[PDB]
Order: sequence, then C-alpha cells, then structure tokens
Amino acid sequence: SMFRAKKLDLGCFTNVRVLRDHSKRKAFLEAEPERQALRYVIRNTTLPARTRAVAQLQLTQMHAYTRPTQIRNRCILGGKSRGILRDFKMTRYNFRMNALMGNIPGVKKASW
Amino acid sequence: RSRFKNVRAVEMGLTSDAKIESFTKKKFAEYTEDEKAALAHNYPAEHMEAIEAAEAAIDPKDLTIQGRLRVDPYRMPYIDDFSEIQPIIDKRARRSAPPSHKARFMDVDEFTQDLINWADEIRRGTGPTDGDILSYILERSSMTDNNLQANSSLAPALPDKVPGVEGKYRNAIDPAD
Amino acid sequence: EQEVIMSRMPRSLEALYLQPLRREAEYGVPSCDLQLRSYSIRNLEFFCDFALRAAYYLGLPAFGPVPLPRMIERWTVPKSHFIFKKSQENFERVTLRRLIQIKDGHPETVQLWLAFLQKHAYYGIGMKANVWEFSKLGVSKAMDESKSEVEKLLETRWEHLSHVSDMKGVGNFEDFLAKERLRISGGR
Amino acid sequence: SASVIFSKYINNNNNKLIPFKIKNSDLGRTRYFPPISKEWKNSIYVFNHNNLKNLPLFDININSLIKDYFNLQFKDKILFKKKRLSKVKVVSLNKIYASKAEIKHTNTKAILTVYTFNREKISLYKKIKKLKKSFYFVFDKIISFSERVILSGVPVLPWITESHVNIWRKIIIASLYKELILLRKYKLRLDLNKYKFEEKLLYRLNNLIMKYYNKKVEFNIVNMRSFLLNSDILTKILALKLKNRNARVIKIMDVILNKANLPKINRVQEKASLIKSVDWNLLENKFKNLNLSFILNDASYAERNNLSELLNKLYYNVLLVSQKGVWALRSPAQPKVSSFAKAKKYAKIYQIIFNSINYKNMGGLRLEIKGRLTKRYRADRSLFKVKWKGGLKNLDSSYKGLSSVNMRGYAKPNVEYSIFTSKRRIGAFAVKGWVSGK
Amino acid sequence: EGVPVPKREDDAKLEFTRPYNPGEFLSEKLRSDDLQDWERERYERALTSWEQTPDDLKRGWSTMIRDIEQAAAPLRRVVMPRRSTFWYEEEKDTDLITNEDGEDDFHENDIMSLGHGKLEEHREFREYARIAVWEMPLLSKYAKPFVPPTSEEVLRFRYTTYMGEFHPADRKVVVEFC
Amino acid sequence: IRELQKEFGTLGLEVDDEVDDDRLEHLAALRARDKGAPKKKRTAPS
Amino acid sequence: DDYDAPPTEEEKAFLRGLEQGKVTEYVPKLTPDTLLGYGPPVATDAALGKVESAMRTMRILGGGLPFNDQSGVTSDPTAIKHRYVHEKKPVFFSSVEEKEWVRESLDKFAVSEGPEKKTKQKILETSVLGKYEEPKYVESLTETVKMVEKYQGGTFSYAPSDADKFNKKLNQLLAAGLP
RNA sequence: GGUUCGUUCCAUGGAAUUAACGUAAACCCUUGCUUUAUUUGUAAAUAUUAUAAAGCAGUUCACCUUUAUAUAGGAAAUGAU
Ligand SMILES: [K+]
Ligand SMILES: [K+]
Ligand SMILES: [Mg+2]
Ligand SMILES: [Mg+2]
Ligand SMILES: [Mg+2]
Ligand SMILES: [Mg+2]
Repeated sequence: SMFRAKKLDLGCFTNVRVLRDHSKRKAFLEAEPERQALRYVIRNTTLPARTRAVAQLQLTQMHAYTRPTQIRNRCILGGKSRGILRDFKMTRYNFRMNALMGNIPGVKKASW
Repeated sequence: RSRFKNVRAVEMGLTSDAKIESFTKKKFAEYTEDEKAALAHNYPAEHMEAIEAAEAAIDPKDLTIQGRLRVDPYRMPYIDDFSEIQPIIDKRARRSAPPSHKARFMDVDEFTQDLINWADEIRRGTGPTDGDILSYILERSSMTDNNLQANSSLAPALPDKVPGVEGKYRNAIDPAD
Repeated sequence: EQEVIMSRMPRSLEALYLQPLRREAEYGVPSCDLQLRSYSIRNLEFFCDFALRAAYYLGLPAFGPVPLPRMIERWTVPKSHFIFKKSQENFERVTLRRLIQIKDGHPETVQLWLAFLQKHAYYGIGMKANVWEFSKLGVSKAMDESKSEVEKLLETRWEHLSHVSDMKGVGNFEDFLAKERLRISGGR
Repeated sequence: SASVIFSKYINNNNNKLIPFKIKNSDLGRTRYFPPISKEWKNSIYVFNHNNLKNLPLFDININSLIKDYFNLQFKDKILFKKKRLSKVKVVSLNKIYASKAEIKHTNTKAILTVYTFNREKISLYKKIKKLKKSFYFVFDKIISFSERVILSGVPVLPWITESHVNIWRKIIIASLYKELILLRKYKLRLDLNKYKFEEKLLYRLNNLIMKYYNKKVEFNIVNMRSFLLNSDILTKILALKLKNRNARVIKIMDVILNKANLPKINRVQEKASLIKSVDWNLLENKFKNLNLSFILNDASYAERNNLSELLNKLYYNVLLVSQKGVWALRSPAQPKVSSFAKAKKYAKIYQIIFNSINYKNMGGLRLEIKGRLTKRYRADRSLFKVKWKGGLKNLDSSYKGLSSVNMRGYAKPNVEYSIFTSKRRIGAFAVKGWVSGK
Repeated sequence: EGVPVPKREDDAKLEFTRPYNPGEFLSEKLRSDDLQDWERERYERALTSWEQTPDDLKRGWSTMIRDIEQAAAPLRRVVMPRRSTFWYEEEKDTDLITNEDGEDDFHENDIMSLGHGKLEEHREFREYARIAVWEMPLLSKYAKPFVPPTSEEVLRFRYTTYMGEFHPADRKVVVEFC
Repeated sequence: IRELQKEFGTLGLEVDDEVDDDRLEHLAALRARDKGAPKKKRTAPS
Repeated sequence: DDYDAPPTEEEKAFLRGLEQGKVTEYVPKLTPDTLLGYGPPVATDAALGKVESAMRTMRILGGGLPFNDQSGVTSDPTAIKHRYVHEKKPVFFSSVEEKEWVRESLDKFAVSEGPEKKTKQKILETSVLGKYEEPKYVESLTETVKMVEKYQGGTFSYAPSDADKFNKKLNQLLAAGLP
C-alpha cells in the first residue's frame, strides 16, 4: 500500500490488480540497481563468506514489490492476466475484436 | 562496364557514340535563346531557377540510352505544370498568420465598434451591397484579433456536380405534397 | 509582344512521366543502404520511385528497389473470450519492405539525400539507413580539429535552444540525456 | 593508388544488366487499389514498437476529445441568453457530428482525418440570413447621421479624440442594445461553429492531442453534405433519436431510409459479366517497347521527335488551348503565378480524377437495432429490428468478375461498418449500420 | 459538500432594460451618480448640442431606429417546427428551429467517405509531383561528385540512422580495415 | 474532458460530461427512491 | 407566410470560393538550410553529419519532439512557461517564428537568445567530439570496485545515476563484511 | 420435364414480376508463363535458383457424343497444353 501513489496516474483500464501491478513496476524501477548489487555480491565467490552472507540477508528483507518476478503483464483494456500478448498489451480476445475493426495497425486475418 | 544492355541500341543503329549524339541533339534538343526568354517571362524568378537547374542536371544522353515511358500505377493521369495550388484538386493552402493567444470573443462594446469599423471600410472603399453583407457574416472575425483570417483545416469541397455522381439521382420528395 | 511556340516542355516535367533515371557507378562500392518498410504495398512502391528520382538529381547511382523477404508474424486466438476452444482463427501482420542501395556516393551528398527523404517522408513507411565512409588513421585527432569547423556552422543554430541561467532542472547533464532519451523512446 | 579495403568492394560486381526486354504478351489493366488509410485506423510503421502498442488505447481517448471538442457551446451568460433551467437533460441533435479519427503517421507529424456533418451551420446560416438588408443599410445612416450632430457643430478632423468617440458610441449602444445583442448572438454562434474548423480554436485542440503522440497533429476535416455518406455519423444520429423513451423505433428507421436516395440502375446490365478482351488503348499494350530510342525513332508517325509531342498524344495536357495543338507562350505586390494559370481549364481533369475513384455513389444501406427498447418500466424481452435499402454487394467483383482488394484480409472495400452503443432507462441497446458504395 | 444542489445563481444583467434615446441617455449619465467630473463636460457638451439640433431631425432619429426593429423582427420570430419533424422533435433551443424544407436533399455534390480516401490520395500525389518538378532539380545545385579514397584512408566506418526515430541500435559504429 | 473544459473555459465555452453527468444522474435517482449509499462509518464497529 | 429565397448566383459564387478554395501562389524553395534539422545525425567526417547530431541533442534537452518546421508556429504557452520557469529546463524551438509567437501569447515573458557557454560545451563534448571514459583493464579478480566500474563504463544501460545506486549499495556490503 | 458441383441453365405452368442475405463471384497461399528489380541472396554468366510487385492462363482448343433442337456431356499415362 505504501507503493500506491495517492494520486492515480493510469490512463488505461484501471483495476484493483492493475493498480497493484503498476505499483510493482514503479517500485522495481527505483530499486533495480540496488537489487543487482546484492545479486552480484552473492554470486561473487571471490568475496569473503561474511560479505556474501550479509548481502544474502538484505536481499531477503527487500519488499515484495521490488522483486521483478512479481511483474505480470495485464490487458490495458480489460485488466486480465491470462492470454496477454506482449506485442499488443491485450488479451487474445481484445486483440481479435480490435484487429477485425482495424484498430491494430498492420494486423489482418491470415489465410494461406 | 556499363549498367544496361546495348541490344536495344544496336537495333536502332546507335552502336557508335557519334550516332547517339545525333539522335540526342535531334530528339532532346535544349531550349533555344528565344524559348528561354519566353519561358522566363511567364514563370516567376523562383520557378525559372528550377527549370534551369533541371535541364543542366538531366542530360539528353541518359534519355536516349535508358529513357523509358512510365506505365506505373502511380503515374499522374494527366499533364500539368503543378506551378500553383488549385482549388479542388490540391490540399488547401496555409498562408495566413498564426492566431492570437490572448484573443477573445467580442463583447457588446467591442462588437459594436467593429460593426462601425466595417461600415466605414465598405463606405470608404447606396449603402452596403449584398456582397459586402455576405462577407461580413462569413469572413468578418468576431474575436479581438484585429480581423484575422486564420488557416482553415477544412478539406477543399468538391464540384457542384461530381463527375460520375450527377445525372443518376432524382429527388423523391415532391414540393407539391 | 509576340507569341512563341514552345518546341517542348521543361525536362523536370517530362521526367515525371518517364521511369526514374539512374546514374552509373564507376566503382560500385556501397555508400548507403536505405531499407524501407510498411504494412501496405501501395505507399511503399510509390515512395521508392520518389526516392530514386531524388538520387538522380544528386548524382547518386541508386540500385533497386530490391524486394527483400517479407516478415510475417502469426497469432492464433480463440474466437470466444470464454470456454469455446475448438474454434480458433489465424491472424498475421506481413511487413513489406524494399532496399535502395547507393554506390559511389559522396558522404555529404548522401546525407542531403537522406535529409530530403525524411522531410518529405510518406505516411505509413518506416526507414532505416546505413551510411559508410572512408577515413584515415588518427580518428582522435581528426575529431578534435573539426571542432572549430562545426562551431561556425552552429553559430546560427544555437538560437533553437534556450534555457534560464544555470539550468537547474537538468542537473547532471549526461544523466539527463540518458534518462530523457529513454522517456522519448518509451523505455528503450 | 587506391586502398586495399576499397578494392575489396569493387570486385564484388556480379550485377544483372537491365535488358530492356520487349513485351510480347498482352497486359490487362491493374486492379483498383483502394486508399491505404481505409484499411487500418492508424497508417504507421516504426522500427521501435514502443510507439505502436498504445495506439489502440489512444484512439479511444482521442475520439472522446474530438467528440466533446465539436460540442463546445457558449455560456448562456456570454450571449445574454436566459437559460431555461430544468431537471430533464435535453438531447441536442443540431450540432456537429464527427466520425472516428483516421491518423496518418510519419516520424515528424500526424495527419488526423475526421469526417463531420455540420448540422448547426444549416440552422444558423439560414436564421441569420433572414435579417434583411435594410438593417445594415439603415445602420450606416445612424453612423453618418450621428457624426453630424454629436461629433460636429449644428448646421477626419483634428478636434475629435477617442475620449469623445467613446461617448459617441455608447449613445448608439443605448438606443440599439436590444438589436445589437441579437445580431451578436447569431454572429458569435456562427463564428464559433466556423472557428472549430480553423486554426483559431484547433491550435488548442492540437495541444491536447499532441500530448498523446509527441508530434504536432495536422487536422484534415472533411465536411459531409449528407449524414448518410458516413456510417459513423449515421449510427450516431439514429442512436440519439432512439434514446428517448417515447421514440417510435420502427418509424425512425423508415424516415432515415426515406432520406437515402439511391441512383437509377439497370438490373440486367449491372449483373452482367464482362468478357476479358485485350484493351489496346492501355499504355502498356499500345507501346510494347517503352524505350524512347525506339518510340521516337520515326516508328509510326512522321517526325514526332519531341518527347512532348509524344506525351501530348497520350495524356490530357492543360497547358494547351487545343488538346492536341501547340504550347504557345507569350513573349515581349502581385502573387507569383504563371501568366497562363488563369487560362487553364480543369474541366476534363475533374472527370479524369473523379472517374478514377470507386465507391462514390451510395449503393446500399442497412440498419439494425437490438436491445431493451420497450416503453414500459419492467423486465420485458429484448427487441431486434432490421431495415435495409439497396445492397451491400461489391458489384465490381460479384457480377463483373473483376478482381478486388479486400481490407484486412476479409472485409469488402466498399462497405462501412459502425456500431454505437447506448442505454435506455431500462437497459442497454446497440445500433449497427452498414453503408456500401457503388 | 454533501448532496450537491443546483447552482441557481447563473445570469447576466442587461446594461439597458429599455431603449434610451440620445436625450434621455445623456440625462441619466449627467445626473452625477457615478462618473468623473472632467468627463461630464463632454456629456454636457453633447447634451446641449443634441438639444440645439432641429426638432425634425430628432423625429427622424426615432423613425431611423423603429425601422431597424422592423428589420430585426423576422430574426427573433420563433418558428414552429413542422408537424412531422425529424431534427427539431426535441430541440428546446428555439433559435436553431428552421423550416426544415430541403435540408436533407442530395444535390449530387459529394461522395462517400470511402471516396474521400481516394481523393485525398490524389491531392498527395500532386504534392509529390509538385516537389519532383520544382524542388528536386534544386538538389543538383548542392551535389558533390564522388572521389575514390586515397592510399591513406584505410578505415571504412558504418553509421546507422532511423530517420527521426530513437532506436537503441543507432549508437553502434562498425569499422573494418585490411 | 476536464482539461478540455479548462482549456476552452477561458473563452467562455462549455461542454457537458456525458459520462459524469450520467453517473450523477444515476446516484440522484437512487437517493430519490431510497437506494443510495449509507453514511460512511469512520470508526471501528463497537 | 415566411419563405427563404433560394441562394442567389452571386451567393453561390462567393461560397464556392471559400469552400472549394482559390488559386494561390506556390514558391519553390530548397537549400541545405531548409533541410538542416531533418538530416541524419551520424558522426561522420562531413560536418553536416556532426551538426545534425548536435541539433538532435538540443531536441532531447528541449523536450524530445521531432524537428517539424512545416506544421505551423503555435504551441502551448502555459506549458512552455512552466517548463522554462518552474522546472527550469531548456526549450527547443523549430523556428524563430515559433519563438516570437510564444512571446506574444504570454504577457511579460522573456526567453534567452541561446544556451549559455557551458551548455554549448557539454553538447559538443560528447555528441560531437565523442569524449568518453576509457574502461581500464583490471588484472586481479579481487578488485571488486575497479572491476565493477569497468563493466559499468562499457555499457550505456547503466546511466550515471544507476551506477551510483549500484556503487552505494556495493560499498555498503563490502564494508559490512570486514572486521 | 430435363440438366448442373449448384434454385446452375433450358423449357414450361388458367400468375407471376422483382429485392436483400447466404450461394456464386472475388480474395489469400500454391502451380505455369510474361515484365520489373539484383542486395544482405545467386559458381560463372550473354541471367537460369532465390526474393516479390503487377499482369495473363483451362475444361481453352482438338476429338467423340448430344434430348424437346432449347439448355450440353463424355473420354483421363500414349490429342495439344
Ligand atoms: K555507463
Ligand atoms: K522467379
Ligand atoms: Mg440503503
Ligand atoms: Mg418462374
Ligand atoms: Mg463463397
Ligand atoms: Mg552483394
């Protein structure tokens, strides 16, 4: 909740979990270098054992929003998390409806 | 080593460069002194600069060795100089000044003064004619922008009778009903 | 005040009704490879003819348009948002592209050609150019001596930029460009 | 000498020579290639697709701005109109209707096309035009007359300053206040309707849309003479009519179809096929050897050397007074135009241009209304009405057998489909509309 | 706050409630209610001047403003919508109500939206034809001939451009030498 | 639309928010027939 | 009886002139200056390619919009005044006419003629001269700090601020794991 | 009543004449051929793989059979293609 901006800054389809996933994307952007440093000290077997253990503990205390594995694309029109296409940021269905109306540039019904 | 073939040049009897020069000077001769003056008298200065640079760039030998007629689907279906911008077949021109950011719609005071100013312009240029009143309703600006004529983004209208659309309709509504 | 009977029309106007002329390359060393792409074929073929006519006036021997392989993406999606799965349909996005390669082109002249195409670019077409150029050893010193040359050319161009005295919103100059460039490109 | 790195790119010359082959086969006329902007709403290509994934969403936001932009109206206090307050929300049909926007993208700017049916101008122009000429004729006298008595002695001068003009003007306003505020009303409402299409008010909308594409947007607003020539504007109008509870659904559809005028046709000739025969008038078949070294070399005509003489025989030339005559020029601030631009007659060019355009005439019309449209406030069942006039066929291919170019792989190039969703006080309904062209 | 209430305070007062002729108008302002004294001499000089004018002219002025009211009469006349109307069936702005006759007749002076796409395409072809006939030839005045590299120019660099786009791959430089 | 209204509001132009004006119309209808929302509770239940 | 007279022929001729348009003038104009700003920003030996890479840098400072000197001179004066005064960031104008229009729109708003001397040097320092920070060669694998700076210097993914966050945390970890 | 892959076509009916959708046509891939283009693909090349824009092509011609004389059909590695 501390990562949710007090003023909404989303122009797409807003949802309880779209705000949740948008907050994780902003938190990871702010703490990716700090996180890469810890992940480097841990995997660096040339450092002292204590140094690697300190970084290994600090990486466990970082908030969950800072983990990139918790970022899952969503549909900017419907807000689902299943069936999303990276090239369009939409579900397979909203891609079909917009593709047939001509709202996705370059896409056309395939036949060969 | 050349970029094209000679099969199409030898057939016409242009195997030697001496004969190619005769064909060029005979078919693609350059403008004479008389035609340059006449051509320069009708077009303005800037246009003549493009014509002079064109005949200096495009050499007649290329037209004789590789000059081919255009049969693409994108070629222009008619001949025209394209020197000026035409009413219907060209994009509307944008020659006006930019709008004023501080301009506002006239109030009763400002509106009356302008209406008085318009009466003086048409009078200093019987009473106002139908053409003047028609211009006041459609051209006279009602904003405090010194009677500006901004650029219209409205696409050019079509002819009063579009070829291919005229003569095919008949209004069903009869004013007698 | 007499009437003159023009024997013909200006060559600039006649050349518009002939196929685009082409200069001949004496050596054939590629100086630029312009690749044009679009999702339609009609605007791609039109602008490729326009690009060849510009290369002729500049004295650049152009070659092409070479039809490069089509880039075809494919997606199969269910026709129904809910359960129905035995009914799907295929979609695609075919990218049509052409290649115009210039040979024996002067480096500066090739940049006027590219500058001209960008100013008069046709909508719906994406373009990418690879420029080649020969240079001598000692690039470090060459780029330091040309400083005074570029400064003179920019004397009249500095007017485009303007900022308050000691611009503070920028902060670290280099970090500003690196981060402002990402914001312009949308992430990368 | 030269460099070795340079020589390593000269030897790589295994090019194929341009043969200039002579065609020996007959060529047909190419298909009608419909415009590119009519296949996808956004005509764009970019190498970085980050500028390509948000377009579907922006189209919704942009269309909302444009819809609300064209609905701007003065405040009742500006025009001094007495607002008639009421709880009910009035539906306004006499405004500017707009269709979905089509955007042509470059790396430098974006051209936003939108078809509009200006219904407010039809009313304002006729209403203000009722003010007879005597108004402006008499108003001029008051100006001159007033200057003879107020700004002059009893029966431009250096003894008339603005301080006196102010008082001289207020006297006119005090006597014609009820008349000036009237003319000012229609004058401002008409000018507002006019500036919506000019840069006076569009430069502000540009600042609002420019924030979505990060490029200056140029507007190309096309004024439609009839609201039936665009499906988007049609389903919008029909939807506003049906939103009222007391709206007669079937009756409204019949009035719209009655307004649709279809051209006269011969059913037997339209549905008649075409026999494929070589067209020797096509420039491809007339000259099977396109090289000028062969055409201009005294092939058929006697001394047609000049390339222009050849072109004048093929194309229509405007520079000539006689179509197959000669180009005779005249030999011995103002606008910079040729001395013959005024004599040019674009009478047959309009025929060439507009005859090369397909799908101009309205061919067919189809309307569908589906949803909760009953008049009573209860849980009745959904309705579904369908009306049509003409046909949505692609005559060029279904009957003549010519080859067409389908849009997006499956769609006919001559039909426009648009859907508009609304809601009554009892539920939601939709209005679908098809419009075909001949 | 709370349940919103209608903003009933919305109106604009008219500067004049009834037409004041030059005589009455100047009299009201000269009553010294709210006005600068150095300006009253102007109004006072105007009032006395108006009074000095003949009587018939004053009468002519009255008739000169009555006809204007007669000329503006058809503009403020409220028009009744047609019995079977389509556009003004629910329009409550009486200013826009018109006779509605012939407002939907097709005069064969417009094509479908699909045609405008092909017409606008022609306006674009004329734009490029205009450039290729008048602006392209000027490119030849600034063109430079190609000179082959000398024995010292041994490096061959490559630079990438995306023609107005920002792409992460336009920063790479490739060099090749023998 | 709010930034559209604030942009042209300086010129004296107005435009209704059909989306928001409809939302408010719906809420007013609920309160009319006694279906609106209860009073927000600001304290724990006790 | 109230009837609207048909549009007079004079009226039609007047309306067609406004709707269809009029025969206006077109003056060709093309020079290397009218093309400057649209050219390819390549670090070639030709000064034209270097001037374009400098113009590109000024557009990134001024907001990042493309160089468009053919779509008008208007802009958003309020947004420019905010960026120029409150945010204190540069502003790029595609033409002097665009700069004068902003002065007229705003009341009592001044803009500098050009960038300061320092800003001119920073633009040429990297985008034209191409001065970099050569990543040194680290021999020992135990030089954690030196080796991190090496990789950071050889990749544009790590902005100067990103390397700061990385180095701040790294130095903290190396310090805590010592006696 | 015939005929057709087919409400296809023909003939016919003391009742029919037409419209829309589906159908059909057209479209996409594929096959042969023509023209265009030649790099980042092609051994060479006097241009033939590949690449991809447009155009043409079939049940077309020949043979055989053929109702009510109106609309047709068959033969299939040993006619052409
Ligand atoms: K770095
Ligand atoms: K082939
Ligand atoms: Mg309750
Ligand atoms: Mg029958
Ligand atoms: Mg079918
Ligand atoms: Mg090669």
